[PDB]
Amino acid sequence: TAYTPLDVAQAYQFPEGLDGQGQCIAIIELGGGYDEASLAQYFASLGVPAPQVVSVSVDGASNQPTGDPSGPDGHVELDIEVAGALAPGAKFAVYFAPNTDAGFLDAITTAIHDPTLKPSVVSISWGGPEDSWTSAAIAAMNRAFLDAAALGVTVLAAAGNSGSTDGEQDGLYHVDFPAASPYVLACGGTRLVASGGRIAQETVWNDGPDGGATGGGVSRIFPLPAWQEHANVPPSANPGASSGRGVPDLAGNADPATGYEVVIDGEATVIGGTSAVAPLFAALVARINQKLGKAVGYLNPTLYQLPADVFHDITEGNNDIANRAQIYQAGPGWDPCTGLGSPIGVRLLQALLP
Ligand SMILES: [Ca+2]
Repeated sequence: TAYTPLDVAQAYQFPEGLDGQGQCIAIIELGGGYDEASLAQYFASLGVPAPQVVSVSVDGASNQPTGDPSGPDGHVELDIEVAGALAPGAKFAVYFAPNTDAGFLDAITTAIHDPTLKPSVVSISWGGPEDSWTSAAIAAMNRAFLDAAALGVTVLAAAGNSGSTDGEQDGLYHVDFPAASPYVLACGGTRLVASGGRIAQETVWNDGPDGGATGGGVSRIFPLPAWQEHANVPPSANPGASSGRGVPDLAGNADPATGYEVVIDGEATVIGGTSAVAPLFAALVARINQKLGKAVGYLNPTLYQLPADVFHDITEGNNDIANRAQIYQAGPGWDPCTGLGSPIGVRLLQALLP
């Protein structure tokens, strides 16, 4: 099982007749580059008019594809193919920074403050466990995301591809940063079975430690936000059971087993990860911005007050890949695997309309 990005947007009922025109989506990259030949062939094969793609160098880094499809080129082309396939009217600005937290910070503030490209959306699918970040870098990052919220820019981040432990074996549960930020729309991952625009079934992405699984959990750094106050977020499963910001907010297809068809450095292939969901929803927000005639910005508070039928609730599975305790599990409403669920594009747009 494999989908084009178009088949996925169809299952999530993205609003038709909108392609992101007049909008600029920013995409953060910390390594590799994209092969233009790949994009050219991919977009055409999908029937999509070649989108404008430009690179911006940050802290001396630049677009540098190595040709190795199994390298960071794959991260980069996945970001672009998936989003560019779904908002091809939008201008894509890809910011390349050194693979450091200072570079990542700098690429994000470069994007937000861009006086020329002024992106209205920032797509992020890089990060790490919050404990791997220093308190100072965490604080700089969060000022940035707040700034973003003040400028009407939406910021979206993949919640992780390693389950509730996010890759650590220090025997604790952890969420990823920057999705853990309250000012970031955290994107979880599901397993999607769909066709002709109707989802047949959608469960938690979890293919074990070998296969990867959706990030999700309870932030140990940030306290439960006011707008999450009655979303049924639990305390972390970690002893002490501190309450904290629940991750994620929304979720989309991320299971490589029901994966995305893309072309990485010439080779046809199928990928997944929550890495595909931020750019997928980045394109949804850009289409919605076009319709609105202005950037929607920071959506987290809005999302949590929308009626339930704006989402496809995910209620089965868990995102534990380290033990059999099923920490965390899906269920009715918000859960620490899939958050509010998958959005139903046309209904989110209708709620956002005057
Ligand atoms: Ca749910």
